[PDB]
Amino acid sequence: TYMNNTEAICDVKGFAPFSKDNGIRIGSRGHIFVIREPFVSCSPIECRTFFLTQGSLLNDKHSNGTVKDRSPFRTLMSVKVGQSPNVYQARFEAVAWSATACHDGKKWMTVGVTGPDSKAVAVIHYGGVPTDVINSWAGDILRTQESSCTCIQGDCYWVMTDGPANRQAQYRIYKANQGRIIGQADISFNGGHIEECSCYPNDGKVECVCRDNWTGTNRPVLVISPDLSYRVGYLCAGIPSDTPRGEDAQFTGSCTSPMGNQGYGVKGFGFRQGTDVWMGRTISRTSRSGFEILRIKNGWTQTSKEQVRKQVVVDNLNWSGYSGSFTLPVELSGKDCLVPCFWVEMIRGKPEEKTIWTSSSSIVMCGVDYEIADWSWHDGAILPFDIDK
Amino acid sequence: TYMNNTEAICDVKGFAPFSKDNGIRIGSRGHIFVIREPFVSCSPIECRTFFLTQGSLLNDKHSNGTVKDRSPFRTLMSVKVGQSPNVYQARFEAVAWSATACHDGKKWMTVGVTGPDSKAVAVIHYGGVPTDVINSWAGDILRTQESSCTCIQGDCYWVMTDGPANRQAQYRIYKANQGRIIGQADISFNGGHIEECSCYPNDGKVECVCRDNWTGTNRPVLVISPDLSYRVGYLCAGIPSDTPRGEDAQFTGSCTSPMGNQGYGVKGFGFRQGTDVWMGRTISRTSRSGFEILRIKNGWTQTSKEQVRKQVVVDNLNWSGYSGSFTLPVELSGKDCLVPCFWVEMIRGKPEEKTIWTSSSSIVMCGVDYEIADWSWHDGAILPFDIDK
Amino acid sequence: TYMNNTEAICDVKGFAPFSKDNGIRIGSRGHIFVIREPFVSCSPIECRTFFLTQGSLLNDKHSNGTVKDRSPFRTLMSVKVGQSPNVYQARFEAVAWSATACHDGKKWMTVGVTGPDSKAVAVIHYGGVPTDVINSWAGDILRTQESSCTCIQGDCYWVMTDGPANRQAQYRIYKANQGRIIGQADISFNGGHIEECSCYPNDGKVECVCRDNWTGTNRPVLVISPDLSYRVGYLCAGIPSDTPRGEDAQFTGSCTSPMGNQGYGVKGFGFRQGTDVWMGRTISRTSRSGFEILRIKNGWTQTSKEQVRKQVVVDNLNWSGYSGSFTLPVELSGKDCLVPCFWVEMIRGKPEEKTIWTSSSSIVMCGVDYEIADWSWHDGAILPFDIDK
Amino acid sequence: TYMNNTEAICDVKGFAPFSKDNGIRIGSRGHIFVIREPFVSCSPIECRTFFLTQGSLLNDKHSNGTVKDRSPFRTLMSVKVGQSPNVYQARFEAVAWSATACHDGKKWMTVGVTGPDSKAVAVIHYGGVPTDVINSWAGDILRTQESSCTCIQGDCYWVMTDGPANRQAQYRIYKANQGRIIGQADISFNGGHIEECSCYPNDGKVECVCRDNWTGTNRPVLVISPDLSYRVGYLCAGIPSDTPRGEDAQFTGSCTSPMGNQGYGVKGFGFRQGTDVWMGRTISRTSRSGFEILRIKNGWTQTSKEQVRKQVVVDNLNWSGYSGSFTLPVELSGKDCLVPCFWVEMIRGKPEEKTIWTSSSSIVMCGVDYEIADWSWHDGAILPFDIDK
Ligand SMILES: CCC(CC)O[C@@H]1CC(C(=O)O)=C[C@H](NC(=N)N)[C@H]1NC(C)=O
Ligand SMILES: CCC(CC)O[C@@H]1CC(C(=O)O)=C[C@H](NC(=N)N)[C@H]1NC(C)=O
Ligand SMILES: CCC(CC)O[C@@H]1CC(C(=O)O)=C[C@H](NC(=N)N)[C@H]1NC(C)=O
Ligand SMILES: CCC(CC)O[C@@H]1CC(C(=O)O)=C[C@H](NC(=N)N)[C@H]1NC(C)=O
Ligand SMILES: [Ca+2]
Ligand SMILES: [Ca+2]
Ligand SMILES: [Ca+2]
Ligand SMILES: [Ca+2]
Repeated sequence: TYMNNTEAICDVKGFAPFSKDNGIRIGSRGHIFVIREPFVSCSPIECRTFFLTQGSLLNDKHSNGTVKDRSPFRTLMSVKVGQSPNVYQARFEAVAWSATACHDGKKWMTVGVTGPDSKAVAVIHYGGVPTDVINSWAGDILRTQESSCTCIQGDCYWVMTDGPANRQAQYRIYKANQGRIIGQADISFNGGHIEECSCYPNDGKVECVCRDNWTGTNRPVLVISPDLSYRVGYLCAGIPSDTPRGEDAQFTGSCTSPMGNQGYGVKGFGFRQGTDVWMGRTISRTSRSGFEILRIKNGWTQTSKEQVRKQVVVDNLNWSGYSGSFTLPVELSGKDCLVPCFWVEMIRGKPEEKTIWTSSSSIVMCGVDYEIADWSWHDGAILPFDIDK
Repeated sequence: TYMNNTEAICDVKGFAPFSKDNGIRIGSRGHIFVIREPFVSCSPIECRTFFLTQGSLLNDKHSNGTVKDRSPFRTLMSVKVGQSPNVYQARFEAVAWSATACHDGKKWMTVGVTGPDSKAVAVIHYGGVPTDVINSWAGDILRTQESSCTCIQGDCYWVMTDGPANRQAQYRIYKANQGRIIGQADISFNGGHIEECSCYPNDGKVECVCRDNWTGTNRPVLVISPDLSYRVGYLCAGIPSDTPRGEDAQFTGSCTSPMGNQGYGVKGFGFRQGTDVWMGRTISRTSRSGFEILRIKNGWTQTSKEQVRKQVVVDNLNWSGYSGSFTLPVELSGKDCLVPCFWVEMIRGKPEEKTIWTSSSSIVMCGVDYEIADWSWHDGAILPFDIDK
Repeated sequence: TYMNNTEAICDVKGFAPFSKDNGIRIGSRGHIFVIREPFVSCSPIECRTFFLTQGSLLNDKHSNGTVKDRSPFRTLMSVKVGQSPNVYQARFEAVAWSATACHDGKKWMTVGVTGPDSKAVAVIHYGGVPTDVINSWAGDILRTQESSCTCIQGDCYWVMTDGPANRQAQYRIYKANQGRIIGQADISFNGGHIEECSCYPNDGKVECVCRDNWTGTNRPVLVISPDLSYRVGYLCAGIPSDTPRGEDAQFTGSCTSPMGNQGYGVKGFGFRQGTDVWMGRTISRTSRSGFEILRIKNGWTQTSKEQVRKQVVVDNLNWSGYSGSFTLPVELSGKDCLVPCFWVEMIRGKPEEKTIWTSSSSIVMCGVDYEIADWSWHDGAILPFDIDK
Repeated sequence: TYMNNTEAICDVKGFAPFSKDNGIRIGSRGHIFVIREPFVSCSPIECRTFFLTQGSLLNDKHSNGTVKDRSPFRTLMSVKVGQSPNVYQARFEAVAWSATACHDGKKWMTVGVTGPDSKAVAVIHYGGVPTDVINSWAGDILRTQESSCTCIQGDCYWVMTDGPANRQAQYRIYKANQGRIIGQADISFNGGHIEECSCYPNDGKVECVCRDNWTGTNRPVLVISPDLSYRVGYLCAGIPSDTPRGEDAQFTGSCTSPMGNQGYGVKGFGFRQGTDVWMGRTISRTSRSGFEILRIKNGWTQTSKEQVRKQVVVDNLNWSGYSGSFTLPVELSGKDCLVPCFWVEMIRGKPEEKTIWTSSSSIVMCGVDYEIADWSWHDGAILPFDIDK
């Protein structure tokens, strides 16, 4: 029996905290992995926290130069949601410096991309055993969501990318069944750019809000049917949710094209709620600091910038970073819909801080039927560490 | 099938030790969380120790200022009863600086109150996944039992509080089913004050002995039916079981009103045994040191101060603190009644001791059919630690 | 369905190693409990290593004075056989400075004796939840096997002791069912002395080889029927298996009375093999060093000193100490008999060595159908530790 | 129901990474065992990493002289594939300084050889409980595969060795059922030498590529039927896959006899793919550095040196060492054949490096239907450690 995941995304008014691991504060004395790009995904029985290790530990010399993105030592592991990425509760998942993982109702599927930049291999694991393989088709840093992939009625959908990080690249959709690749598709997006999508299920379709690392300060949107016909564009809303981005005033908005002129970016998410959208963004406009989520009326389909709800999760005095989407299985929450949840990565260390290392901890939040008071569930580590001294 | 928990509380003559974790002594070298407010609760298969972490570890710099009550880093976690609140056996439960948790026969329900003082949110988890939410109704430190909530025939009952910690506040009863809030009630207690109740089941009803942080050195009592009609008052017995409290002589006793004149307090418990009561208190009258339990004949219904049984668990040379109630499931003990058990928190560090940190360890005791010799299962940590030096 | 344990003890020719935990060597850097009196017991699914913690860890200051026998901090915990008594794989069992534990086919029963010397309480746990209680009947250090208790057809049999450690004391037999005490018996042994028995099943009866801490250098033997009628005596064999003991020549032997004249002792074991006996002893005659096991033809029923088999397990350059018996469930080994197994405790530290601490590690051995070459599976820790310096 | 393992070995074009534990890098701060000879084996539910501990930990003084091969403290333990050989996730397996382990569909069988050189005992464990025993038949370091043994239709086959490490020795085949030895055989190989075979299933037969520590730089091959009739020889291919070995040009090749003239060696593997062979070897010809795998057309049956595929896994600037074979159960991968997988041991420390210790980490790779880009999933530890200083 599969976890069908066919329902509609609930309409939520606000977000309550799910979890907070204190990974970095604990790692000051604890045996915690140095890691980046954590994310959450759930099965009918548990929600887990996936992460990319730097094959080393906080407060140790091997944490030096952990600002580096890709390395032979980086592995995908997992723990229970809320737990710290410690050694002693960690499940090995895949060798990976870019990843995605998700459950199909019967078993975990995980994809781990590793290898050399010009010829990376993506190892598909299902049930903790390699089953398939995707080679780099364009020869330039084959990568993936860095968040939950999406499983609907037994098939699992995710988005990859190959090509420049600064100009046109190439993006595809992959679909597997019990670890086996049964489908793929090229996305036609000229003038567009899609990195590190954050996807979820919604009316039996894969909705994804991605990252434009080329020119858009608006987020590319993508809605994938099971037959791998797609709808690609930008988040209509007249509010920019990438970082770096311009003010909210000097911004227009487009359903179709990238707007903004600044390049760069950060991974992020958004949930549709009919015509509206809960969109995620850092508080700072130019730095990875602070985190809030906004509800834009009609923002999914219009260039609207009408805010009816807003909630701060990390204050702008505290570092954040990545954020992504996932959903609670109907088998878990009991609802008749899919409870939208998100996580925020909270980067500490280099390049912003006084360390030889870079790492991050996380907070997870879940959609509820009420408005939630603003606050800051901040990281709370005191830098530098002993290793930095 | 639910864990019905409908029986009568056994009549016990004394208490034998269940467990002792040595959390602080182990934390001198081990990787143990800095924590406060631990408590125990059981399922048909295990008893667990819940606790509030300070998002950091003993002997580490992040343990500084751990005397603080509320923080963004405080989380509810759990281990097996008797185990130390270590990192490597810990289950993440909820983000919380005030909490309660209990099992319904099918799954753990946990409530974790966190957020800002003036608008705290209580996240209801059931089965390790947020399901409901209670916002602060009175805008002043929404809080809860800091001990086991109570489940009877599938519904789970607990008591919250919002308002001043020094004068009249507001208290409610909440009732949920599989994580969903299906009921609540306002408690009318003018001139009264209810903090951190310690509840248990007894003839299909929730019996609670609470804390008066306003003026009573006697403990408010509360007996909750499943329909959320209640009976609120004070522990009749002519003996005061709060701290600070006066002598046993210069005290009268009331079934109805607060007596004593000193304010302040500490969380504590009591079990009814017909008309009598096993009541819990620190040995010192003005400090959180020592621990004994007393059996007052007719003490539940009279202002009696007749002691038939007495048992010292912590001597008055050693620190203690909180104490609370729980019960063994009939599915566990095999009895035809509910075995009354309690735990004592043993606070070490600030404000009483020579540290930058505050933490605590625990001992658990269970009702048996015999008298048990007095002794001191004391904490045993040697302060200050390396971090303090 | 129960684990009937009704078979005969196999006849084995030699012993192969089961396990070795390296607990102390690992504890030089690892987070290992300071412990004493470890022992093994098995269920139809696993064999576990029980031990008494000193509520502290190796290489830590709280390990000071760990030579002390009884303390409020000493707890019974357990791990998998062969694992180290580490914090992070440990199951809490009971508060105990003297203990026994055993499985009935359905659940673990454990007994943990703690409290004050003159009024100790023994807390009976079954399935990790206190169920019964035995108070000190003679008021002088109520204690027990310090090794596996014995379960036959659902009932569990063990031996306790109360009274002097140097003269006549009092010893009883206890029998429980699912944690409940259903029987007990006084053992009439005037001029005799029984400490820390090492028992096993054999033709549906409990065979025990104990310790005489009064005057015998021979080991008291005891064979318990399920109705609690017993046969008490001494190990007939003309060879002394206690420490301190005299030479093998200047010794006679008795089936009935204590021989030897030296007092003191150490816990030890023996298996019957028809009329013969595998008997366990240290190599040294006056110190707790070295370990070998001997097969005495007709030694169970005669004062024989005829050795047909012999096997050294610890050489006399290396420390040992306690040793005890247990059996593999027929459900585990597959045999049509009960495979005799033993463990040796290897004490390190005080009083023999240059430390502030005392601890021990273990080796487990199991009866096989062949002779096994002599060797020394010694402890291997390098003393003193960092803490000692 | 058994795991029949009767299928054919898949024909694979290349190898994708399964796992990488970073055991040594983590052990710079983590609590990781000092170990050697790790290997992988799988059940219908998980793949585990077996290893031989040195009964001590990295960065600790007890890691001194860990270059030693055999010791009383060396034990076989296991973790999940990809996990680090840490203390806190380790399963005790057997006391062993030479080992093999494998699953029969119902339970793990493990063999652990320990004891004195001249009379070693091999303890057979099945289901984590000793069941059988093999004594040294030739009196000179009884040893075994140091990799997965092989189970076909409920019976488990493996190869042992007794005798000189430099000249003729003696080798046997053992076959067991649920831990019980039901068969054995002498291998007639005069002028030959077989150490540390690496075996796998293939058409219901045990195929093994071994190590010649006498004179061959080619690897002895062995194909074992269930009736214990065998076919013994050398890997036909005209390419030498041992280390030390000569150039590929000044080498001939033999299906039958040892070629090469240099002695010494290292454990290694090979898979048949019809008439071809995937053969494993270090990159260096004289040192244990680098690792690649080659596909020789017709290499299994001819003295061919025709390479159609090649893949570098460890570069020749980085240390490697042992490598061995295993297979994914059909119950795991879903294929209609047995997916060939291998692991490479990556030795660090003595004799090559600036330490008092020797240890190693690992990488696991699995056969896929495509060519995989060359790279170096190297160890990555920075030597010397703190302990070395
Ligand atoms: C534009 C996003 C991708 C494209 C190469 O780069 C990721 C950017 C990034 C960041 O902090 O902004 C972190 C990621 N690092 C890892 N996944 N290890 C970058 N991704 C990769 C694959 O290098
Ligand atoms: C009067 C009891 C409550 C009311 C605010 O305060 C708790 C007092 C307390 C103590 O040691 O006395 C500890 C609690 N700390 C935490 N739960 N973190 C106080 N409770 C809160 C919610 O701050
Ligand atoms: C004569 C055996 C008993 C009788 C009091 O003493 C035990 C002796 C002992 C030893 O090393 O010889 C260790 C035990 N320590 C603990 N069990 N903690 C002694 N037993 C007790 C209960 O103190
Ligand atoms: C020739 C292979 C065997 C024969 C005695 O020796 C093993 C060589 C070896 C190495 O690094 O080359 C390591 C092994 N060590 C352990 N298994 N502990 C050697 N094997 C034994 C049993 O000593
Ligand atoms: Ca951008
Ligand atoms: Ca008060
Ligand atoms: Ca004696
Ligand atoms: Ca060779």
